[PDB]
Amino acid sequence: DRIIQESVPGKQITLAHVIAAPIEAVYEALGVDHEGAIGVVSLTPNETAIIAADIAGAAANIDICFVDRFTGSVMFSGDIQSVETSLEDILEYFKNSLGFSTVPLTKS
Amino acid sequence: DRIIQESVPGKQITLAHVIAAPIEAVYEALGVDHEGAIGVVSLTPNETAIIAADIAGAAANIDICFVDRFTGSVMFSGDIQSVETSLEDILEYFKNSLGFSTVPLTKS
Amino acid sequence: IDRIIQESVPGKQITLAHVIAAPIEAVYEALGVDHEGAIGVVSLTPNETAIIAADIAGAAANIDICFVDRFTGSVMFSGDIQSVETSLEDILEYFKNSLGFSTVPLTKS
Amino acid sequence: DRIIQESVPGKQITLAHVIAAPIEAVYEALGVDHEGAIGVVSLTPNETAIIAADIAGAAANIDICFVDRFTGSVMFSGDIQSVETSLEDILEYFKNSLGFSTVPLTKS
Amino acid sequence: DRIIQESVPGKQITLAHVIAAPIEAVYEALGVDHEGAIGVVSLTPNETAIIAADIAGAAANIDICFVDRFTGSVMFSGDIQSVETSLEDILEYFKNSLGFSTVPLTKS
Amino acid sequence: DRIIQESVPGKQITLAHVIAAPIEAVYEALGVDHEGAIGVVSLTPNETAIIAADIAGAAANIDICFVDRFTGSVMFSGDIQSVETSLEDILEYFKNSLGFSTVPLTKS
Repeated sequence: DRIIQESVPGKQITLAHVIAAPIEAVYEALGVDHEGAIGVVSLTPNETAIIAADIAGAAANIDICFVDRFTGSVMFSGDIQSVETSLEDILEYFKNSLGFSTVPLTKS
Repeated sequence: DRIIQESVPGKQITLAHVIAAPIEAVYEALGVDHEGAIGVVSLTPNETAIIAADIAGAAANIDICFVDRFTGSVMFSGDIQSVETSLEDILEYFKNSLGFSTVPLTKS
Repeated sequence: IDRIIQESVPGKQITLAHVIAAPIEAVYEALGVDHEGAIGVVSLTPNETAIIAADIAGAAANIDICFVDRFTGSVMFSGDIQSVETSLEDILEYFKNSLGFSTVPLTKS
Repeated sequence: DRIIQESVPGKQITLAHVIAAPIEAVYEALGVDHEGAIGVVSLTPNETAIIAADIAGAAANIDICFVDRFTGSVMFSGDIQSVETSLEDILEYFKNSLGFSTVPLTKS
Repeated sequence: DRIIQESVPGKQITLAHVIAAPIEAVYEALGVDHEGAIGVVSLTPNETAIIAADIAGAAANIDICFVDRFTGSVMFSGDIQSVETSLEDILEYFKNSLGFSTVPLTKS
Repeated sequence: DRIIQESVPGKQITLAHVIAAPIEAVYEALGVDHEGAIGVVSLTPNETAIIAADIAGAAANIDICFVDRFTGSVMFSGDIQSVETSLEDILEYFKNSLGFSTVPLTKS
């Protein structure tokens, strides 16, 4: 029961989430402004975080908190509709123009 | 015996635990006040730690010790019923609204 | 040479439950601990369970936690060989019976 | 089911992308000159980033932003056709002379 | 072709090697004394590096260069027969008393 | 669709490459002397980087740029024939004396 597996990254968005009103401990632990909804994206390969941050900014009026190409994460802040618009555009671009597996937009 | 594996993160909570009465060494090696129960959460993708910390704080009177989006871990302190309430709300949101695989609430 | 998507999540297991009855001086210096006593070494997955295992180990005889590493899923402790074995036995018993984790036997060196 | 998996890296380019006109927060978050298109490459094994950066520079007159052998990533800037030429040459060399699995050139 | 895989570390020694007479660049890159043979061990789980360093010291007259519990590596120096003795004792203990998969002693 | 995978490192050289004449941006991003060909090696387990650096130096007149036992990478510089000789000797030793899976010598 031993097998060689050549490990490469898959192509998927695992999380596309909006936190409508984060608690103060979340703004503090994130080092961000204590206002606005939070957009959280999880992507593979990790390098696609730069593409998703570009789409998020181009889609709506948002403030990029971080573009992490080392963990494949993107965080941004703004009004709840601006944050949803960026998440929607990220999911639409990665599914329709990149052929990535995508999850639905989740809200909390 | 050789296969290419496209690696992506799964969606699951692997640990939702309460340590009812931690030992002074555990309080010390964590940089916390030497009183109250400890809530420990393990999540995948690692980005979901921010969501779980938000739900924990909104559910009950907790003190977030850390929100680690790099390791997908959350740790908080409070009374044993407050800590259990936050763990219960984390598990019920991730199962019912996110479709994540969840473990039961464990106590030590 | 086919291709398969693998959703990676951590498994639930203790991979090492070990006691070193009398470590050599170089082991104590690399660790940076008191130059006396047996060494308890635990390897756990998920890595967050290191805090739980430290608690349960500390819930038994004269233990000195050398480190609780939630980043690597490791726990180290120094005490008398029977105190160290007791801690290791309790960790294995709790994780198997109350957590449903796969466990290895207590090993001695 | 329980199986031993000998983990070795696979041989593939997972992302060969051009961001035609990045937003100012992308230039800022990258620490690069606020001008030109952005080329983004994801490779496995991570060591092949040095080979791809050498081919990118030899192919067109780009400006290498980073060659990351720790993450297997390459980022470069230049005119959109120079960036597309470098990406095309990287894909061509890796497929035809290295036997690596390659993705198509993507644009955003 | 999509599967959830619960990842845990396997139990094995992947390398038990002696470099009889290393070149000066190898002593330089390792930050070690420019004298003696080099013993190199690769182990999984990474925590077993402390066990293997204990056996290596107890088995023969060696000078531990590093005990890396973060990478699962052990490096030691000494006369070629002392280094071989330590490697042999590490392999014998891990196979017979731990049930780990082992490789043979290799020399260069 | 859930399987436990015991992860251990495989034994293979994934890249044995010579860049005959790197561009100045490559010498720069590497922090090396602006002269000579570049030898690039990718190995698993990561500890075998020390063995490969020793063989490279013993085989031909090369200057080790880095021996990375954390990433399993080796980089060296010298004349194109010295660099090819060292790559050939690493591939020969790892296949014939270690039983590692090897790739061919690639040139760019």
